[PDB]
Amino acid sequence: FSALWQRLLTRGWQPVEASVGDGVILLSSDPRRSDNPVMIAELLREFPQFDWQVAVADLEQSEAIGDRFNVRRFPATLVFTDGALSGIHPWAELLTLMRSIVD
Repeated sequence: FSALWQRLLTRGWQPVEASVGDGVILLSSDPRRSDNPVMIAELLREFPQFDWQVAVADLEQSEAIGDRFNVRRFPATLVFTDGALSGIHPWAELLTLMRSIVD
């Protein structure tokens, strides 16, 4: 997770504790079970409409930021357009889910 965390920050994505505009939040679970970034990166790319911002939560703050949004499965991603994807999904599935949230 240490390597993953640094890779997410090296992307410029901002960290958020249990504390907006057009942005998405990535919640992580212990890597010993990490591919969510690239896919999300791809998703946003396929949706040029918003100037999506991205924020990430470490292991603890992902626990907290999850119940609040009733997220029981990880990796998960919260979509805010101006103020939720959860679990593992093949590229195809993910897109339809994000396509539903947007429209």
